Amino acid sequence: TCPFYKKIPGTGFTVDAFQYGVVEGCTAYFLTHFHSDHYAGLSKHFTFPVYCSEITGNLLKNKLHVQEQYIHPLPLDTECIVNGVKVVLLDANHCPGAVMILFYLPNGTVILHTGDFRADPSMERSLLADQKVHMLYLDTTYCSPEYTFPSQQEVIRFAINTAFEAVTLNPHALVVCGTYSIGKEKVFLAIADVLGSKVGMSQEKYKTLQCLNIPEINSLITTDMCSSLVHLLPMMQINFKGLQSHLKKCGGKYNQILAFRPTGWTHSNKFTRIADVIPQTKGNISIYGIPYSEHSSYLEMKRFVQWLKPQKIIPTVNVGTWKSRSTMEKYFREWKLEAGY
Ligand code: NI
Repeated sequence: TCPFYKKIPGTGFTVDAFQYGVVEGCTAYFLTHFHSDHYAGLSKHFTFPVYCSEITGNLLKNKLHVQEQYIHPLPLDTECIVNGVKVVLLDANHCPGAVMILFYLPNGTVILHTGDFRADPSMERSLLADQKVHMLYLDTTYCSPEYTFPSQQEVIRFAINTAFEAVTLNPHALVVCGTYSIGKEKVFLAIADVLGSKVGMSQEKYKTLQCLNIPEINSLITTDMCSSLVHLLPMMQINFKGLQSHLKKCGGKYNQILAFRPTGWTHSNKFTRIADVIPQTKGNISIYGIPYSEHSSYLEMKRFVQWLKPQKIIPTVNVGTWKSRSTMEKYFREWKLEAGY
């Protein structure tokens, strides 16, 4: 059965609630983004209206084969009326097509659902600036002060400089980047751009990227692996065994692999600086873990919430343990006492 934190009170609406069968009273199912924990349950046999961004709707049609008549794409930054209630979709700074949803309830209550997001000061000059928010349904993935990581720009500068150095030293080195979902495309696009290459990948991944409305994409990617010196592989193949196997397949074109694993936060963040990160190496293979996050750090989260000043917070992540829930409630009260709302 559907948990309360996926329901929008005073409406017929649910958010990211596709794995519960028919939810009683739900007239429109919102999907914030195309990540499997959030779309879990959707298939080609789903027969209720789904409301989402254009990019998410492209993925629903081409990858999940949801039929067109049930997909309702909405433009961003635009007041829309759904089932008699005003909504706005805002960019979540997560993966391609990811949104936050503002609901303007008939009784005057305003609710923001962040979906998954990476809070940013630019959000303080969206349509959120214009009115008060009573209830915040919040992506609390990294809601504890130990969760620190660099900006996305610092992490990409590290990856560009590492790849450009290695390949300039050895023109016969291949670069490989792991992937298992949409998001984090800047990692492999930025490296291919510094190396003057397209990015090579499987037909299935090419198909997915062709749904994302990325400008000039046809100039940036390919299914011809032979022509490319940056390859994408499934994240599960980013280990010494998988990479050896891949180098075999390249027919002696290359004699070295430099590989990147974009992770979220890892405990090595509590000690090391990005500048100081080193790889794991075995022979002619090296593997870098790089902390490229598409969720808020603790500090980014706290700044957003202290700016927005909501009357009530409903967490949407880490809700399964009493210890997690108590920790998050303590920080919410700190933030509120510190800022005075
Ligand atoms: Ni996500």
